[PDB]
Amino acid sequence: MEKLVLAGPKGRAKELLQSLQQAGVVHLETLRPEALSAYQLSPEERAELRRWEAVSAGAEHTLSLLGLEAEPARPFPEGLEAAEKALSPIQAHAEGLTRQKQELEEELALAQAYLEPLERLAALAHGLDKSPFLRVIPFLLTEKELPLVEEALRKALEDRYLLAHEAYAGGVPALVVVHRKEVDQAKAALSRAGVAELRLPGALGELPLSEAARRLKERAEAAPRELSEVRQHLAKLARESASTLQSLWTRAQDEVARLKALEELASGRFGFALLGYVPVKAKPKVEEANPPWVKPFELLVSFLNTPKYGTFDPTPVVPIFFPFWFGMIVGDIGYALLFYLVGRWLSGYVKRNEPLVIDLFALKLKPPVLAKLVYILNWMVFWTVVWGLIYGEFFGTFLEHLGVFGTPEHPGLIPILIHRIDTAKTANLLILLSVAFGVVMVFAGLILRAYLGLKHRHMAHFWEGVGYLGGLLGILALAASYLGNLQAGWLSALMYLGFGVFLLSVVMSSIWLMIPEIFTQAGHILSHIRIYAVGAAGGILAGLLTDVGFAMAERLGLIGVLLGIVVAGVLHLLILLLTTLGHMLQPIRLIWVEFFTKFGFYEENGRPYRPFKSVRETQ
Amino acid sequence: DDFAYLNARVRVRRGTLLKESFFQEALDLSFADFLRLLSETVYGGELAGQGLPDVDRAVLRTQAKLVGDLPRLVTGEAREAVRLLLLRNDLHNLQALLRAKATGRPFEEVLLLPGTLREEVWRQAYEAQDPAGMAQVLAVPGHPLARALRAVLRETQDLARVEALLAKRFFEDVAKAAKGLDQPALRDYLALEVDAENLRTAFKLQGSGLAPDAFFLKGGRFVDRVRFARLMEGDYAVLDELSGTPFSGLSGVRDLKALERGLRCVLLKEAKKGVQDPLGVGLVLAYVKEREWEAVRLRLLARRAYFGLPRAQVEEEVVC
Amino acid sequence: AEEAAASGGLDRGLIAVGMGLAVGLAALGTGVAQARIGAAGVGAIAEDRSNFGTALIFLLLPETLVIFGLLIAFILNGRL
Amino acid sequence: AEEAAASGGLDRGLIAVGMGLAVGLAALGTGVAQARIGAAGVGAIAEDRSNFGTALIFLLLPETLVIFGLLIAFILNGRL
Amino acid sequence: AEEAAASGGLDRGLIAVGMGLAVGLAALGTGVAQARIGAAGVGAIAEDRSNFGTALIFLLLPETLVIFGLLIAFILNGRL
Amino acid sequence: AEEAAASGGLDRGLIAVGMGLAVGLAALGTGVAQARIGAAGVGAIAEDRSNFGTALIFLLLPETLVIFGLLIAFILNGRL
Amino acid sequence: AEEAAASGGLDRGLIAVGMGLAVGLAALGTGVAQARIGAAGVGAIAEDRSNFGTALIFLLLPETLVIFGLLIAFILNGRL
Amino acid sequence: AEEAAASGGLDRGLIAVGMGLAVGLAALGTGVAQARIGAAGVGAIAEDRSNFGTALIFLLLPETLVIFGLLIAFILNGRL
Amino acid sequence: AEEAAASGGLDRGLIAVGMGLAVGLAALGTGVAQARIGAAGVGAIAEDRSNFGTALIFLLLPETLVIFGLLIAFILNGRL
Amino acid sequence: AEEAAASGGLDRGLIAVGMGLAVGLAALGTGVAQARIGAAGVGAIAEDRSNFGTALIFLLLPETLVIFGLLIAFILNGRL
Repeated sequence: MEKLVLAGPKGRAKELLQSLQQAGVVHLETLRPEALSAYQLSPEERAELRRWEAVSAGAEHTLSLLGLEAEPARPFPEGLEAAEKALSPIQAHAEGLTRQKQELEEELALAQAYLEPLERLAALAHGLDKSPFLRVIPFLLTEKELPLVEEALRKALEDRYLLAHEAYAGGVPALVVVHRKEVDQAKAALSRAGVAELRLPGALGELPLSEAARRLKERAEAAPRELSEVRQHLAKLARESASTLQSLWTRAQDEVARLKALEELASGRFGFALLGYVPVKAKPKVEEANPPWVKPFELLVSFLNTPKYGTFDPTPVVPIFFPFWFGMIVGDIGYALLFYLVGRWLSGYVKRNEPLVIDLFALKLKPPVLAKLVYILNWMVFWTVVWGLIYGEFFGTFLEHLGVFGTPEHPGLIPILIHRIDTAKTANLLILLSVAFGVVMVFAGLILRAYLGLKHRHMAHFWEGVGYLGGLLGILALAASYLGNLQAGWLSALMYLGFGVFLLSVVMSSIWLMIPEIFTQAGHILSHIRIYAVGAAGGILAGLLTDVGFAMAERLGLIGVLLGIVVAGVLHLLILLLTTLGHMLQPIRLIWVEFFTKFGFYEENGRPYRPFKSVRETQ
Repeated sequence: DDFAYLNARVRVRRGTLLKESFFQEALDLSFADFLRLLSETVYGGELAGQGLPDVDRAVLRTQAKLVGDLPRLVTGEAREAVRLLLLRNDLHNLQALLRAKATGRPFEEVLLLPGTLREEVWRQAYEAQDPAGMAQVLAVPGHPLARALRAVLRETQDLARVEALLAKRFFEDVAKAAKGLDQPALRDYLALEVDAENLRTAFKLQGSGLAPDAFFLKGGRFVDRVRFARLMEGDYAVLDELSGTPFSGLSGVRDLKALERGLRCVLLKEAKKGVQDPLGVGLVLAYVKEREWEAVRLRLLARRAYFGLPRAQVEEEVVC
Repeated sequence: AEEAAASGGLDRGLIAVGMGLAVGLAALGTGVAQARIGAAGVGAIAEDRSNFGTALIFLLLPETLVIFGLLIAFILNGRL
Repeated sequence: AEEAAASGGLDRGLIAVGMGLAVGLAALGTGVAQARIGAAGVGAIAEDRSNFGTALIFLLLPETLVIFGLLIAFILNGRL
Repeated sequence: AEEAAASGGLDRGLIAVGMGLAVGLAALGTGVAQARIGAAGVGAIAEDRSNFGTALIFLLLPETLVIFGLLIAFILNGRL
Repeated sequence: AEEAAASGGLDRGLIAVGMGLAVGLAALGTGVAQARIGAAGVGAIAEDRSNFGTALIFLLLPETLVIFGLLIAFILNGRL
Repeated sequence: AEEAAASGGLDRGLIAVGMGLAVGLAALGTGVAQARIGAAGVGAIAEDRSNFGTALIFLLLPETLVIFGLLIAFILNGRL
Repeated sequence: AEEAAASGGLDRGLIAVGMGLAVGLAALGTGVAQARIGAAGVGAIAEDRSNFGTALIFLLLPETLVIFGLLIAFILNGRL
Repeated sequence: AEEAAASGGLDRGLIAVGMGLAVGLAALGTGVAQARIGAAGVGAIAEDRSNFGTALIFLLLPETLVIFGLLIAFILNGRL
Repeated sequence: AEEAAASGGLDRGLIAVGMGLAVGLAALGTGVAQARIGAAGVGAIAEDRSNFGTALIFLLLPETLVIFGLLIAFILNGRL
């Protein structure tokens, strides 16, 4: 049989063992870390690992040069010998092509800059730059500097110096021509003004001007043609063999990871460890073992199966999000109506963007792999837009009517004149309807919170978690005495007094050394109420901006207003989007009050495992 | 002005700072394995050659783009506050530059990085042929280190003296400006920098027969003229009375190397607990000490590995 | 007051003065938070794209404050 | 009920100024308080993704003041 | 005020202005105390995860001020 | 009053005076916040010459508040 | 003003309106005074664990500022 | 904007006060917004002579608040 | 219209008060703005000792906002 | 005034508005002062334990101002 080595954590010893036991692997026996010692890699093993890293790196190097890097999930099993022989010709060829290319590009950059001055300068003293009798010194002057330089030279060098200049479109390249042995004096004069000698890089700088000028003119013409070719040969090599490198990269990487695995396990850096045996047949088999609701749930099953604390499933989160999330969309005239269209561009395809190619083949701004992952997300968006179109007629219950309100289904001048969601009675009930769901979520998090300390068997969490839920009851009690006054809520004016005893009476049994801090527990209650209220009311506000964007905001309303309002409407669209996206972050802002405060959830101030925001990114 | 964007830019950068556990790994490695490790880091990202000149250069160039680009990114009241920190790295360039003009030696073999004075200011200064002109070219970025230079240059043209009176006058200039830009975090640190300077001026010039009052400049915390005079006679019993300061750790120590090691570790510590004050200059303060100290340990660990020096000779100097 | 299609009245007018303070102040606080964070978000994406999502989430959060100040204001004036 | 009008009144206008202080001032303190936390939050996620939970809890925390202020304004203005 | 929900006197409107200030301003002060100390707490977690609590105890103290504003408003509008 | 109102007089005028406070304060918070970041932002544009745009978009974000608040005053001051 | 019950004379109203200025301005002052020491105060612990006590005892002193402002307000309000 | 009889009137005053506010307030926000960014940005051209074009496009983004306020102000209080 | 309260009574009174706010605020936002550019500008004259002309013109740019607010108010009350 | 019945005064109500200013501003100011010395005190322990006394003597001084303010308010209003 094949020997196989296993690791896991101490906490899941039994759950890991049961799963492995089932999977294919048989003869599972535990091993403590002292047993794992002395099975650290021999020097030969470390040399294979070093070499596997070179191949990994070496591909990253070749593949980056050649063009773009792409990491596939497709390796190609090969030897040490096979992978290194593959890599050596292409890296060599490509290294060589990129070097030419850099030299070609630097030469162009200098030649493009300095051809016109050197031409001018060479011309001025033509055939007198290679004479010993006369000395030439080139230098650049701006219009501003030219008088100063001339004065300085003239006093220094009398009237037996020659200052000539010729233009080039902007300043003047100037040449001063002086006798041999009058060089020091000539220089000294330039140095006092702050002007210094122009010399180019390499052989050209050192060559007579006439040679330097002829050659620069030649390099500017030649380079762009040769650059084109080198870039072409390099493109072909990527095109044909970018895959070869990518497949070496993946394979090489798998071997590096395997040998690293054995060095870690060997130093007794995994707490629960197993040894077992699999026949050759069993070896694959071990590795082997309404859409809105079902679809995200089947991917979440992978997190059902790995618990980490006294926590329960992270799955209650998704159906709390959905009603509240759909009800941020409530327009029906140029808000939800426009947004319908948006859905199709993410769940179909567009080419009206540049960084985004065709979505149907998985090509977006986001990385090509990430884009294939967020298909599910894009669907979950599509389901949100769809349901929002329905809750846009729910809103139009409170608008449209031919007798209850003073605005028809569609007036014949312009659709929508004045909104009729400005009735006082109508706004309050839609806010109070919304509040009721926030309350349901307060009970559900703290009831699980208690069950958490019961099955994690820390009484200090149980006791604190039970007590805080008493305060909700007081909070609601007190509200009723003010929402109904004494006409209603005189059925909770006496229970409230005792509701207050419950908040503190269980919490004190754990003692606790910050009694004030209970104020902040009451803060969390309050938020679920305010956020659901903001979710309705701020949602409704979204619609009331659309008054002046695709509704009467010109004349008294008339036929012309229909096609006149669209001036302001388009300008209004980007403004509208930004504030309504702000509301859609409320579901997650709500979730995190409870989730990261260990209300039947994994998190509690830090600790591995993602925020649900990132989970839902892909699901 | 303002540190609002700038602090934020640095907070992302504090993510790629080198933690203690890297230098821990690096000591166990040979030079070949060190080089593979180094390349993972951001200093590694400027690397250009396996050998020693190239390691010194990759380190320096990392400091040039991530730390020496900070004064440009702010202006005014922000800029003066950040600038004082940057100024110490500029003084190092200046003292070497002033020395290349004066003793006639090339531009080369000096420290160059951007900070407050750009690369071009140092080239135009180099090429200046009158010390007074050299000085106006330096005065262009604006800073207290000009104003400090300008007064010293009026008294003298002797190299050794300009160096000492510039440094003394410069920390005095720094202190007054810094006190006027407020914040408790900066004030505590400033006090330590001056106290450390005071001790250190006394050590470098030890036993030269000179005045001990010349080694004490205002900004102090617990140190005075008498401790300096005793110290100058060679007595280290003064450091054994020095507690209530974080230099409590210098007690019972009498080696110059252990003493000076001690001051650099203390200054590191103050700055590392200035992240409980990240508002304004506090965070930047912590960020500069850490980039500097980090860069220093990779250079010492690289030297230690290349020449096969003894481990304990460097294991102690790469931790505080 | 009212906000059905008009809000005319000397009495209502008094309510209008009262509410605009609350909008004012709530909007003022939003301005300091949203801008500072937005700049902070542009630095995060520029160094590391592994924090591009955090930068975006932070931007949205100060938007709730300005809407709160509008909603109270609407409420006292005839509701939504 | 709690905080509503439909007709306005001279009495209401003075009531409107008073309720307006609470939401307006609280949100100004929420905005600044968040803003500073928000700057520091760039740093929390950046050092480690094992303090990233902590940064989220800090950000939620200055909201309590504004929520509290909505509540005082509704209560005072809807108790008999 | 103690009596205000949909109508009330001119007089009642005036107590509502004055008392309104006291709470609103506490929220304001809480937020300024929170801004500085909160921002400092983000440094502490970043360095060491385990001493999130120290930051929290120092922070718990300005909450007391918001609660103090509430009580001034409560007593002066009308005693319980 | 406005060209989309047809109610003027003393009555519209109190509302216009009073509601005017809100936009002015929304502009103040927006103002102070846009300016600080924008200055630091010059360095951003300076660095990113191909991603210069990012800096431009972050500036636009505080403006969103001022303009949104004008539109709210427009509804309130004329809806016919 | 009145302590128990809401104000019912214009004079009682006017006093309430003035007295508010003292508890508001104080309330704000307790807030600012806490923040500089409070933010540092974490630092106290950090530097020296033993002298965590020294930071707290300073923070406590601004709490005094609000109670002194309340006492004047509590007495003065009841009668004209 | 204009003064006349047909861009003038008593009727026009009620419009004029509201619309006048719109330029003032837009002006307020613009001055502070524009100042820091413009202070730093002119400075850049002084230092680096390749940022001048960038500085000019950048400068107009805070100018946008006054230009916006101005369009509202002008049209509504135009002729008729 | 003009600023009066006896050449149009109560209707007029509102215009006069509201218009004063546009000018007053125009003046505040400009005033502070001038300071920022002035402060930065010092650097520019020290750095480039012949680019005196650049500092003076940058400074001029906030003055534009007071000439804008102060005239608008003036034209409108100039009708009568 | 008293909370009990034994005061009345038309004059006194006006005195309450004016006096609310003096207490409130003195507590604001005393607090801001207090904080600087308290942050400074953090430094004082850090520098030297023995001269905790120095922090103490300076720190007494802003207290005098609020205390003085409380007595002034009682004399002007509440003496009877």
